[PDB]
Amino acid sequence: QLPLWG
Amino acid sequence: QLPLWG
Amino acid sequence: LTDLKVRLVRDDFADAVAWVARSLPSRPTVPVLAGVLLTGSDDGLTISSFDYEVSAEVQIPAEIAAPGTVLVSGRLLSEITRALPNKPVDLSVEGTRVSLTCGSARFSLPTMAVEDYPALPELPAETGSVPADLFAEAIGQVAVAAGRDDTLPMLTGIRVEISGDRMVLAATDRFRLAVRELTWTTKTPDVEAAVLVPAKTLAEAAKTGLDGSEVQLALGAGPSVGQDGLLGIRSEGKRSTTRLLDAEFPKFRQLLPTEHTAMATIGVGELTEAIKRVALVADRGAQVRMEFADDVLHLSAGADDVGRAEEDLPVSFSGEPLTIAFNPGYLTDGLGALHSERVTFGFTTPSKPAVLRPATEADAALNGNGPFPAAETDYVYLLMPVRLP
Amino acid sequence: LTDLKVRLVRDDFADAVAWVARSLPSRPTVPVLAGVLLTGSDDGLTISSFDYEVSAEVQIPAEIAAPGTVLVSGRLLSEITRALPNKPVDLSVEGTRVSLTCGSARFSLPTMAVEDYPALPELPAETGSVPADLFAEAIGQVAVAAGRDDTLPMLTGIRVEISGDRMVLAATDRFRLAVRELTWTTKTPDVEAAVLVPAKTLAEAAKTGLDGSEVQLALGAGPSVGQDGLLGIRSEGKRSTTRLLDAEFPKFRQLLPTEHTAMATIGVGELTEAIKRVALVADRGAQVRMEFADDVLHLSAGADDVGRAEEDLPVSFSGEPLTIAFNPGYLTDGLGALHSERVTFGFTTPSKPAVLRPATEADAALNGNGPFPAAETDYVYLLMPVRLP
Repeated sequence: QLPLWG
Repeated sequence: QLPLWG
Repeated sequence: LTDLKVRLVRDDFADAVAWVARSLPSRPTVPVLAGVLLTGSDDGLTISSFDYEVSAEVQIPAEIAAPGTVLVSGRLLSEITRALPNKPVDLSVEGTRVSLTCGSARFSLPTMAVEDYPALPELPAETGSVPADLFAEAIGQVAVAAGRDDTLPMLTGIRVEISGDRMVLAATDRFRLAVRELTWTTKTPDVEAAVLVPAKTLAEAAKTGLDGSEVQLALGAGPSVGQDGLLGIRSEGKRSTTRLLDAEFPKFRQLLPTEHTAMATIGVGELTEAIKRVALVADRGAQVRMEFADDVLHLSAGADDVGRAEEDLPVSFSGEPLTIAFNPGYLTDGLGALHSERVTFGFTTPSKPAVLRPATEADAALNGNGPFPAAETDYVYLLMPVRLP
Repeated sequence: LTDLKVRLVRDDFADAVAWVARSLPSRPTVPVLAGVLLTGSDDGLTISSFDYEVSAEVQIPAEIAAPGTVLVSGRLLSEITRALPNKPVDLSVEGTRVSLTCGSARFSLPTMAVEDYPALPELPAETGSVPADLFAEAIGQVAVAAGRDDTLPMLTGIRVEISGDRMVLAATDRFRLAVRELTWTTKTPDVEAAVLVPAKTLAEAAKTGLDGSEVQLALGAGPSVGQDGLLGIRSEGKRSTTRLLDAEFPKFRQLLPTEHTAMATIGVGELTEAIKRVALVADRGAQVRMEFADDVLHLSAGADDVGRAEEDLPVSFSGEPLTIAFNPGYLTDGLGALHSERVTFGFTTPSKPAVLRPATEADAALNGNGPFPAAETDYVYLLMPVRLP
């Protein structure tokens, strides 16, 4: 899972 | 509470 | 040389896997026990589960292209089948995997070590037959009184006594005793035996199993009745087995009174709702106080720190006035098991058990000072009271 | 000099206490906070609860024999009112206790320290009105994306942005962003403010409350809009307040794409069922694979230790072929929030967010290799993908 930001 | 036997 | 290849109807397969999957264990020490066993042969498919204690097995119609056996994840197969389109299900064992195809959905599950899967218990000889609905009901009416893990193993079972065409079920937790008598059709008259069945298991079989009008009980025949070590149940294409308990059930009959000093008849619904209302204010110290006098029942409960409630009901009371306290949940459990429009209480002393049984016309023709002989009833819920300050 | 004595209709009372009891805390450090405040005056009764964060207050008709205020146990009053018979409810404050009578049922509860009970917050100045149904819907469509208490405070809230007669609700958990725009009626001109409301509280107020046709939001007026520290919600005879979050919401707008390299339109229900079937074999419900090519969507998932599933669906696809993976739960959350019969996906890279929005006829008017301008919509569900091996 990738993050939208960070 | 009482028991039926014991 | 042979691998299972079968076409099935979705409803048949999903329902069968659903019933079988209920008897499955969760993360068992023996992994194969988490699997459902599928055995296809001739024109049928057998779906099985087993966990050393309980076994479930059902046979459904099947178009067999190639017979065989396979073990697949039980819960996973259950979820899949319950989520399949209403289309034919094609199951095909491909080496180490199991292809399941339904409409446009296609699954490929890994096979389990069927080599290491235990043999399912063979049911004992049929002992007799019981109507499904009546059997399930009786189990329900008695199970309410069975104990749990919090107590000794003997209290965790339902005693099943068979004497000819008449069987009685019994259960107790040291505070409430439930006894239900019902007639059945035995295959060997004068069969006289008693066994102890895990209450949880039997109740489950009552709610989910027992299809059709007739249910065959398999406990043995003649002298070996109950000597096999497990209870079998057969009805329609379904068949299940349950390991019996070796613990000795208490001699419950010598808790039942022979005469009552007081009798009280009242409507179940009315009494139950009043108990539920008044009990809201009884806390961890759950005591509903019942005061019988004339033809009035005065319910009360509570402590000043939480509150204090009370409510009066009309009651057909006969005998000496009485003030007796009970656990509200135990009381509502018995009332809920009576399955009668009207309940009759039999009292002796505020520190002695109370008989709860369905009301009968005879109870109406009952106006005296007492005592009152204990009537012959099919169901009795004997509840032990709470000491009064 | 005056003790509350009032007669009430059961339904009005039980419903009011039920709604107010939802905002009650469990085992609060301040005992009086567990109480419900009853204030009877003129021809009405007001029922209130508060926990330093959320306030609930509702007024109902009442026959006042004597006005007054009393604080009683909230959950206990809620249970009692649930269990009361459908008869008039007589409430009477007598000394240190509160008598509650309904038919034959009589309760006597102890009064709590109304002296130490905090004052309820006063709603800020009315800011605007919103259709009840639309407001609740928008909240539901955004709350799905809000983070849980485990994460940072900023993510545990729904941002409420107002700019004239247009308001925007936004929520994110760092993996999914939900934004809903809707029209409302501002009672102040050219207002431009943004606040952050606890997502749980707002979603709860939407599900249980928001009665009537219109809902009045109270954040202030003029320049003090949103600076009062709390959000007020008034609808019918109900009013509630919520303490706002001080944390600053992310600049969620710079996560949205301006153009898409690929577009895909499909039926919500169809895609949802297929996702729910295929996701049964994902190791932890962690990853479902979507392969778009021509006009076909090849869903897949699973491992060799659990199982492998796949399913093909017809899809209106335009642009460069794409293979991108998502979390099955997150995906179904978005699809469930669309509230449309047909969904449109906007894709760029398998490593960049995907846009989920309701479909439109304009979407069906695309037949180029792309790119495609990001259309304007009322609701958008931006979902971040899962890395592929």
